[PDB]
Amino acid sequence: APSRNGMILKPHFHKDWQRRVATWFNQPARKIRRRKARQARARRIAPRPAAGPIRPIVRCPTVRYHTKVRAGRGFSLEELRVAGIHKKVARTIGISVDPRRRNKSTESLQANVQRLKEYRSKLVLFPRKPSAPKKGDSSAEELKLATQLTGPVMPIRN
Amino acid sequence: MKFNPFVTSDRSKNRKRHFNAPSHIRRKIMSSPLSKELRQKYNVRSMPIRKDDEVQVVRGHYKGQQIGKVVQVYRKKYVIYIERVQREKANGTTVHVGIHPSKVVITRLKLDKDRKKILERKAKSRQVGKEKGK
Amino acid sequence: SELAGHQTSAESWGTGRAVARIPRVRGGGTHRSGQGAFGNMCRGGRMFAPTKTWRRWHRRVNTTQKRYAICSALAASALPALVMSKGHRIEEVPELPLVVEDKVEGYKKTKEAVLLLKKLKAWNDIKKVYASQRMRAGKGKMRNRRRIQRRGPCVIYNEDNGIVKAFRNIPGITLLNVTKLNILKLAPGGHVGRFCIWTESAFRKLDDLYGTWRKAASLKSNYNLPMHKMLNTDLSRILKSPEIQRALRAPRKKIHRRVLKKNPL
RNA sequence: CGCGACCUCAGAUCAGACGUGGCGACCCGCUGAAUUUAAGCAUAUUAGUCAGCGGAGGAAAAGAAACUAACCAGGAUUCCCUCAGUAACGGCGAGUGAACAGGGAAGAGCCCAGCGCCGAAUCCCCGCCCCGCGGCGGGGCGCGGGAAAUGUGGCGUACGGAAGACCCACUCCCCGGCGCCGGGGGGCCCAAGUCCUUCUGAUCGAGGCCCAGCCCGUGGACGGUGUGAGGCCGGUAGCGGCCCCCGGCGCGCCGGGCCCGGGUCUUCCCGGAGUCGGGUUGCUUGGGAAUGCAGCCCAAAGCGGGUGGUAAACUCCAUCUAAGGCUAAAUACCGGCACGAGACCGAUAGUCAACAAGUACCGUAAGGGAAAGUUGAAAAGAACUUUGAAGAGAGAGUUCAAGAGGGCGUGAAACCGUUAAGAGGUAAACGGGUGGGGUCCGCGCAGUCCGCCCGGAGGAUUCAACCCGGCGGCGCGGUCCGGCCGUGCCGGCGGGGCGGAUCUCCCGCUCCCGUCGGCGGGGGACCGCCCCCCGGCCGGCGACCGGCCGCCGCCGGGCGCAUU
RNA sequence: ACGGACCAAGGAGUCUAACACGUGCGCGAGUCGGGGGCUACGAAAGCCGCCGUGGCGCAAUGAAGGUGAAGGCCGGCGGCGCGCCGCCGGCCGAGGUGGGAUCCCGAGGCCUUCCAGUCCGCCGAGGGCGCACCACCGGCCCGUCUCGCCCGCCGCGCCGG
RNA sequence: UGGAAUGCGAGUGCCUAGUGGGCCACUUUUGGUAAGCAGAACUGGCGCUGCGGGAUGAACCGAACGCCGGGUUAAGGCGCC
RNA sequence: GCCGUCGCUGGCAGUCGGCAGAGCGAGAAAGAGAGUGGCGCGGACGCUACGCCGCGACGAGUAGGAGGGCCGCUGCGGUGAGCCUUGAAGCCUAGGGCGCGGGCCCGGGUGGAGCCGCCGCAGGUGCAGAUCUUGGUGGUAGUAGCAAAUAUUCAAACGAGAACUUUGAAGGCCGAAGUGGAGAAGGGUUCCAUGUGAACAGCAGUUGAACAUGGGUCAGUCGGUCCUGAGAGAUGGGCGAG
RNA sequence: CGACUCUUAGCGGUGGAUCACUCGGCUCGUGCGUCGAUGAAGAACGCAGCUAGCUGCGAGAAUUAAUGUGAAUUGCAGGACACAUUGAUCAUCGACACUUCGAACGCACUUGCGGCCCCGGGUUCCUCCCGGGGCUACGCCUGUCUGAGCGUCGCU
Ligand SMILES: [Mg+2]
Ligand SMILES: [Mg+2]
Ligand SMILES: [Mg+2]
Ligand SMILES: [Mg+2]
Ligand SMILES: [Mg+2]
Ligand SMILES: [Mg+2]
Ligand SMILES: [Mg+2]
Ligand SMILES: [Mg+2]
Ligand SMILES: [Mg+2]
Ligand SMILES: [Mg+2]
Ligand SMILES: [Mg+2]
Ligand SMILES: [Mg+2]
Ligand SMILES: [Mg+2]
Ligand SMILES: [Mg+2]
Ligand SMILES: [Mg+2]
Ligand SMILES: [Mg+2]
Ligand SMILES: [Mg+2]
Ligand SMILES: [Mg+2]
Ligand SMILES: [Mg+2]
Ligand SMILES: [Mg+2]
Ligand SMILES: [Mg+2]
Ligand SMILES: [Mg+2]
Ligand SMILES: [Mg+2]
Ligand SMILES: [Mg+2]
Ligand SMILES: [Mg+2]
Ligand SMILES: [Mg+2]
Ligand SMILES: [Mg+2]
Ligand SMILES: [Mg+2]
Ligand SMILES: [Mg+2]
Ligand SMILES: [Mg+2]
Ligand SMILES: [Mg+2]
Ligand SMILES: [Mg+2]
Ligand SMILES: [Mg+2]
Ligand SMILES: [Mg+2]
Ligand SMILES: [Mg+2]
Ligand SMILES: [Mg+2]
Ligand SMILES: [Mg+2]
Ligand SMILES: [Mg+2]
Ligand SMILES: [Mg+2]
Ligand SMILES: [Mg+2]
Ligand SMILES: [Mg+2]
Ligand SMILES: [Mg+2]
Ligand SMILES: [Mg+2]
Ligand SMILES: [Mg+2]
Ligand SMILES: [Mg+2]
Ligand SMILES: [Mg+2]
Ligand SMILES: [Mg+2]
Ligand SMILES: [Mg+2]
Ligand SMILES: [Mg+2]
Ligand SMILES: [Mg+2]
Ligand SMILES: [Mg+2]
Ligand SMILES: [Mg+2]
Ligand SMILES: [Mg+2]
Ligand SMILES: [Mg+2]
Ligand SMILES: [Mg+2]
Ligand SMILES: [Mg+2]
Ligand SMILES: [Mg+2]
Ligand SMILES: [Mg+2]
Ligand SMILES: [Mg+2]
Ligand SMILES: [Mg+2]
Ligand SMILES: [Mg+2]
Ligand SMILES: [Mg+2]
Ligand SMILES: [Mg+2]
Ligand SMILES: [Mg+2]
Ligand SMILES: [Mg+2]
Ligand SMILES: [Mg+2]
Ligand SMILES: [Mg+2]
Ligand SMILES: [Mg+2]
Ligand SMILES: [Mg+2]
Ligand SMILES: [Mg+2]
Ligand SMILES: [Mg+2]
Ligand SMILES: [Mg+2]
Ligand SMILES: [Mg+2]
Ligand SMILES: [Mg+2]
Ligand SMILES: [Mg+2]
Ligand SMILES: [Mg+2]
Ligand SMILES: [Mg+2]
Ligand SMILES: [Mg+2]
Repeated sequence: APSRNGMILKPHFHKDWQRRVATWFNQPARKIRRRKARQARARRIAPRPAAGPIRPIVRCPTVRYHTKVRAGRGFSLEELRVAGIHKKVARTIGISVDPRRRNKSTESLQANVQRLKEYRSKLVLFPRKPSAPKKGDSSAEELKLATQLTGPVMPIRN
Repeated sequence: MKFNPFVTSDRSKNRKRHFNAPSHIRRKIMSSPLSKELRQKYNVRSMPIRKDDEVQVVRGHYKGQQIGKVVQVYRKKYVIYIERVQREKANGTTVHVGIHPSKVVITRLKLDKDRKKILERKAKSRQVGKEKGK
Repeated sequence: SELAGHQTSAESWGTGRAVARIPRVRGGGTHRSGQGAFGNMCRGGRMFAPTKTWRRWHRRVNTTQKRYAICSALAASALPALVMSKGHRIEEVPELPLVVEDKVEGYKKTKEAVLLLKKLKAWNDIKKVYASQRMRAGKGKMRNRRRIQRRGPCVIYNEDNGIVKAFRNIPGITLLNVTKLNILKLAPGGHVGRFCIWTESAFRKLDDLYGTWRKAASLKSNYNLPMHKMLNTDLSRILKSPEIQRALRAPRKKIHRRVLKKNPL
C-alpha cells in the first residue's frame, strides 16, 4: 500500500527470478583465464602482433557519433585494390579484409589506402624458406630486429 | 609456508589421508631417526622402520638405553612391537606395548640388497643439495 | 542448500486431530512418519530465511578515499607515539621512518635478513611475534585457522632481488612493493601505525607515487595529497598564544555551591 | 511360346557395416497448465514457466546480411557493459518490455546446385604384390564386378566468374611410409635439538644453550606422534636431483599427387517455386490496420524480389539478394572424474545420509523413509578368592582416573531414593518488615596507618659548601659561529622536466607540371606550473640541529669526619 | 473466555532489487571504472586516462513539428506627429521592498593625589553594509490565447523573426 | 509614554509509527414502557493508571507514581474486627 | 537525603610559580591598563575536554517511537611479550561480593585441553507461551485391569526352583457340518534333534512357533511343463509432434 | 513419638543437555569433460579357512597377469617343497578374464520348447541318446544371389 509521498515503483520480480540469478563469483577466475589465453596466443604467433590483424578507419553512424572514427572490421576491396594488395594475400600478411564494406566517398577511401601503405612500409616479412629468401622478403639485417608488437596496430585516434 | 596449488593444508583432508593410507604409504609414514653413529656413517637421517631393526625407545614409559629388536611392524595400528617392551595382562601373560616409530631411534639396520639401495639414494640426494648451497 | 528441509512430501493433518497444524511427514512404519517438517521451528526442517549466495559480499570504495587511507597510514607510521601504541617494540630503532640502504633488496639467505633486523633493533618486535604465537579460541581451529600471532614489521622494497625470499620465513614480517601499497597491510585491523622499514629506493618513490603539495603525483594519472583542514594542530600553542589570550574575559573559577536556607523569622 | 535388356518391387542365418538403451547440471526442437497478482474476476499476469515428449555434444545452438541505417555511414555469429525499466504493449489497470548506435571479450572465413568447358577426366567392392598394420591406410597390377549420362570429378559461386590475346612472374605445397634432435603422467628421493635442568601418567610444556644470536631457514603450511613440536616422522621450500612412459616441435631419405600465378584488353555466363507474396484462421511478440510461426485457400516475377516500425495509390531514393550447405574462438554447466579453498554448520546443526543410509522399516503399488558419533595414551578390557542356579555382589588387580567397566569423555534439568536440618489444621507459592535457628565467611577476638615535631638510647657507602668529569633544560648570546631550511619574496645569459584548443625550418604519402599545393609525421619560440643550481632581504628549526659561551639542574669521583 | 502437566535443546522482520528522506566520508560543476585491460594470505590490493563508452548532474518546455532562460542610458539618422517605433555608434549594468544571525563606523563613556594630552584595549544611543531563509513586487525561458506594428532575404514565400 | 490585565521564549522543515471495534459519568438530548437498551452535544474519565477512601468493584470521591526519613493533609473516618 | 532526565545550547585550557605573585559572584557599561610632560628554593587534587564541576526544575504509561548499555551469544581483522596439564571450556555450590537492571567477578568442588579482555568488523545473536518441533520425565498409579466359549484333582520324576513341564491314575470337554485326519491361496524354515532359560511368550515355566548349534523336501507314472477359454498381444497396415 | 507432606542441602539414581572434539556436510573456484549390440546404466544370484552386513570381485569370483614398491596381512589360524631376480604387502593398471537378467537378440519368460553346423562319449558307418562349441532378434545402407509383374520394350 502506498504511504504518503513516494515514487510509484514497478519492480520486475513477478517471475521465478531466483531460479535464474547469475552470480559473478567466477569473474576474477574468468579474467585470469582470458589473460592466460592471451599470453599463450601471443607466444604462439610471435613475432606477429598480439593484437591481431590491422583494422581500418571508419566513421561511426548516426548523427550522435559521426564526429568520431574507430577501428572497422576490415579493409574494403576498393581500398585494397587501390593499394595494390591482393585480397586473398591480404590476410596472410596481417591485413584484414571486409568484402561487405562500401566506399561511398573518396576521402575515407584515401585515408584507408594510405593507412595500408604505411602498414606495408612497416611490415617485416620473414621468408617462407628461412635459408632461401625471395623477392618481397625483408633483408636478413632487419629480421634480427623483428619484435612482437603490443596493442592495436597503428592505433586509430581522433 | 606452502605455495604448491595442488597440495592441501586442510586439516580434515590431511587426517583422512593419514588414517586411510595404504600399506605401502603407511610404511613411509612409519619412519624412524637413526642414531648419531648411523647418521654420520650413512649420511642419512631417517629410515622406514623394518622388522629386525634394533632400536632404543626415547619417549614414554619404556624409554631408556636398552637396545631391543623390532619384532613386528603393526602398520594397521601405526605401532611397532619391541623386545622387552611389554607388560602383563590380568591373567599374568605377557603382551607387547605399541611404540610409535617416531618415538624410537634405530641403532642397527637390518641390511640387505634393497635396504642398501634405499640408503644410497637418500645420501645421493642429500649430497646434491649440499653442492647446491655451494 | 536450497533443498535443505524441503526434500519431503509432508502435509498438514489439519485441525480436529488434537495436534498443532504444522505440516507433517506422510506414511508410516518409521520414526519420521507424523513428525513436523518444513517450518523453521521443526527438527530437520528448513531454516528461517535460508542464506543465499547472492548476498552482497563485496563493497566499492572510491579511489580518492582509498588513496586517502594510504596517506593516513603512511603519515601515522612515522610517529613514535602511534607506532608504539600499535604494540611494536621500536624503543631502540635509530629513527622513524626507518630507511635502510638498497643493498638489503638483494639479500638471499634468511640469515642475512634476521641479522639485519637485529642490527636495526627491529628484532624485539620479531621476538614479540614469537611470544604471541598460540592457538585460536573457537571453531576457527576446525576451519584451517588454528594458529594466531601478531603482525610484525613491514618491509617495503622497490624491486625484489631476493628480499621477498630472504624475509618470508621470519614470522610476522610482511613485504610490500612500494608501487602497490595496501591499506589492509599498512593498517592491520583498521588501526594506523604499523612499524615499517623502507629501502632507499622505496623511500624515494613516495613523492612520485603520491605527489607533494606543490607537485602532483607523477605515477598516478591525476592525484595530489589531501588538503589539511587544520594547519596547526598544536592546540596548546594556539590557546596560550598572546593574540587569543588578549581577547578572553577573566576566568570565573569560583564555585558557588547551594546555600542552605535559614529561616529569618 | 521362348530368350534378353531395363523399370518397379520382393526373399535370404547372403558379404561387410550401421541405429536401438542409459545419463541428462549446461544445450536444441516441441507440447504446455494452474496455484498466484489484479485486494472480486473472465483479457491480462503467473508464463512460453512447472509437469509431459523427443534429440545431442564437450559444449550445444547460432553464424558470414533477401542486416542496420538514413550518418561524413556501418558491416557474420556469440557473450559482457550501456542503451533501458527505455520505444512499445496493456480491462492503457495490475503489469509486461526489446532493438540500433556506442565501449569491450573473441575474431575466420567459406562450399554447392545452377550457367559452362573438359573423350566420366568420378566413386565403391573384390583378388594378387610391396610398405604399414590396436584410428585398415598408401602404392602397383587385373578384357575383375558395380555405381554413375535420370550427371560423378576438375575449374567456378554474387567479393563476380570463365575463355582467348599481350605483358609480367614462377619452383614449393601437400599425401603414405622410414630414420635422427631439442609440455603431460607415474615412481623414488633431498635442512635443522629428541642437547642440559625440569613439570607430567605421558609430554611437543617451562628455564637454559658464551661475545652472538642452540641449529636450519628459497623450508616458522599442514598432519601424525601419550599436552601444546620450524628442528622426532611424513611432508613444506627450491629455474631441486634421478628413473620410466606419452606428447609436441624440428631435421633428412623413399615412394607418390600438383604442373599451379598476377595486370590490362576482347568475347561470353550468371542463380535455389506449391517458394515468395496475398487472404483468412489460431498461437505468439514490445512489435501497435497484424513481430514471428503454423493450418487452409489463392499463387508469382526477372532492371525482378525483400526491407525501409501506420493501411493504401503514384513517384523517386537507399539497402540487401530469400526459398541449399559448412564453420573454431570468446559464452553455458546444482550430472560426471580429479582437485583447491571458506569471516559457513558442528551430531535436534550441516546433505535424508559424519555410523553395515536411500539402509532398517511402512505401503499391493506409484511412493514414503528414520534413529544412531566420543572408554583409555595404551586393552593395560578386571587373573585369583568368596556368596548365589544365575543375573548380581564383597574382596583383589590395571590405570593419573573405572569418582573412565565394552551404548563406558563430561554428565545439566525435570523426576526419584536416601542422609541431615527445619516445619506442618484455612492447598502451595509470593511482596514488605523484623525476629529465631543453621551453613559457612572475617583464613576476627586487646584493634589502624601515615607526615612533621619533641625527648632518650644508640649506629653509619655523613651533610652543606668547594674541585674534577659526564649528562640534561633554557637563553630576548639585548644582534655568537656553523648549519638544513621557508606549501616566502627579489636578481639570474642560470640547468631540466610536466602541461597548453598560444604561435611556428625538416620530413612520409598524395593532386599538378621536373614544379606547386594539402594531409600526416618533427624541431624551435612563447606562456603556466614544477625540480635543480647561483647572489640579496626577512624567516623557521615547538611534526625540522650541531659547536662555543652563560645560567640552572642532575649524576659519578674527590674533600669535607661531625652541635652536620 | 482460549493456550499452558513438567524439563532440556531448537524456534519467528531475514537477504536481493528499487525508491524516499536523514546521517557520515570523499571529490566537487562535476563525479563514478562497477565492464574490460595491465602488473600462501591473493578470488585480495595497485594502475589505466586516446579505457569516462556510459550513468547521474550541468535546461526547460510542448502531443508534436520545434523553440529554449536580464536591461537601461548617451549621441545620430529614418518614419509619424515633445512624444512613439525601426535602424546605427559610445557608457553603466544580473532587480527591488520588509525582516534578518554576524560584521562595520562611533555621540558619549570606562577613576586613584591633582592638571594636561597621548598609545593600546573595552561598553555604547544612533547609523551602515547586509549571509542563509521567508513574505511580497518586478523580470527572463517554453505551451496557449487576445491585440497590433514593424524588420530580414540567394529562395519574396500559405517564408522567417 | 511598544498605547488593557495575567502568564509564557518563539518560529519553522523533513521523515514518521500505532490507531481508524471503544466504553463510562455530570449536564443537555433523540427513539423506546423501559433496559447494565440503541443514537447524539460538551467536558472529564476508563481504555494506557497505580495509590487513600466507597467492605467488595474498569469509570464513583480524593489524588495521579523515581528510592527514602520526618511533618501535615484530602476524600473518608475514630464500639471491636 | 540519594538516583536519573531536562534546562542553564551554565563554569574549567588560569596547573598563567622565585623568567613567581595567587582576584574578576559582583545591585546598576566598559582597564586589578601603558607610560610623557606641569635567612630558606617551597607551595594538595585537577584536564580519559567523548573529561571534570556547579545550580534549578522535574520522574504515570498500553499501541508506538528514540537513546544508551563497561548487558549477553557466535565467528573475522588488530591488540593484550593475555590465561592455561602447578589445570581450559563445561557443570555443581545453605561460600564472599558488585551493579537499578540486562548481568559479572572472586572462593570451593568436579572436569580433563583449550579459552578470554580491549579497539573494530559480521551475524542463522537473547524464549514462557505458538492445541510450537524433537527427546526425556511426572501425578494419575501399584490404579483400570489380566472375567466370551462348563474343569480340574492326586502321586512320582527331573530340577536351585513346579498351580502351569513330563509320566501314571482319575474326572471332564470337542462329539464325525469335530477342538479329528488331509490339502489349495498365503507364510518361508515356523518342520526335526539337542542346548539355554538373558530378552520375548501381558502370571510362571524345567516349556515354546523364542533364542543357539546342527539337520531335513529324492519321481517317466503326483503336478508344472502342452492345449485352448474369457481375454491379453506382435508383425502388415492406419494414426500419431512424439 | 512416629508415619505422611513441604523446603533446602550432601550423596546416589533416571536422563542425556552442555562443553570440547570431527575421516561428514554445505558454498565458491579450477582442470578435464569419458557410456552402450566389442553388450551400457540398472538388477538378480554367487565368491573368503573361519564371514551375516558394508566393501570388493564373477566359476580364474575379498581376485590372475604385468609394472612400481620392497617385508608384510593380521581378529584367530595356517604357510602349500609361500616369501628377498624362486619378491610378502600395497599401489598402479596397458595383458587376460568377466555367471543370469537387462536396449537384451532363436521363440517365450516356466531356469518351458526349438532349429542349423561342427565336435566328443555311448555301438557299430547311418540313425538314436548324452555332453560341449558356434550360429539362429528388429530396422537399415552398399554390394551379392535368387525371383515376380496382362510395367516398358527388343529378337524370335
Ligand atoms: Mg501504513
Ligand atoms: Mg626431516
Ligand atoms: Mg536441516
Ligand atoms: Mg566456546
Ligand atoms: Mg550376413
Ligand atoms: Mg485475484
Ligand atoms: Mg487477496
Ligand atoms: Mg478467487
Ligand atoms: Mg507469455
Ligand atoms: Mg521442464
Ligand atoms: Mg526422454
Ligand atoms: Mg538417446
Ligand atoms: Mg558424448
Ligand atoms: Mg554446431
Ligand atoms: Mg556482429
Ligand atoms: Mg536512465
Ligand atoms: Mg481502466
Ligand atoms: Mg510475457
Ligand atoms: Mg550493438
Ligand atoms: Mg578487442
Ligand atoms: Mg556446376
Ligand atoms: Mg554473399
Ligand atoms: Mg601435535
Ligand atoms: Mg623450551
Ligand atoms: Mg608439528
Ligand atoms: Mg624451538
Ligand atoms: Mg624433509
Ligand atoms: Mg616440493
Ligand atoms: Mg541462397
Ligand atoms: Mg498458447
Ligand atoms: Mg502472450
Ligand atoms: Mg510509413
Ligand atoms: Mg550449423
Ligand atoms: Mg545425533
Ligand atoms: Mg541424527
Ligand atoms: Mg542430522
Ligand atoms: Mg541427540
Ligand atoms: Mg549443540
Ligand atoms: Mg555427548
Ligand atoms: Mg577424572
Ligand atoms: Mg571420566
Ligand atoms: Mg578422549
Ligand atoms: Mg556420553
Ligand atoms: Mg559417563
Ligand atoms: Mg536429594
Ligand atoms: Mg525429619
Ligand atoms: Mg479462540
Ligand atoms: Mg488444554
Ligand atoms: Mg534455545
Ligand atoms: Mg516514504
Ligand atoms: Mg545522503
Ligand atoms: Mg584464496
Ligand atoms: Mg479493527
Ligand atoms: Mg449508549
Ligand atoms: Mg451496544
Ligand atoms: Mg485496547
Ligand atoms: Mg492519557
Ligand atoms: Mg487514574
Ligand atoms: Mg458499598
Ligand atoms: Mg510520610
Ligand atoms: Mg473503617
Ligand atoms: Mg517514565
Ligand atoms: Mg540450588
Ligand atoms: Mg582426550
Ligand atoms: Mg552462525
Ligand atoms: Mg523452551
Ligand atoms: Mg486391581
Ligand atoms: Mg495334522
Ligand atoms: Mg487340518
Ligand atoms: Mg511372562
Ligand atoms: Mg516345533
Ligand atoms: Mg522306481
Ligand atoms: Mg501355453
Ligand atoms: Mg496392441
Ligand atoms: Mg558372504
Ligand atoms: Mg599378481
Ligand atoms: Mg610384484
Ligand atoms: Mg506358463
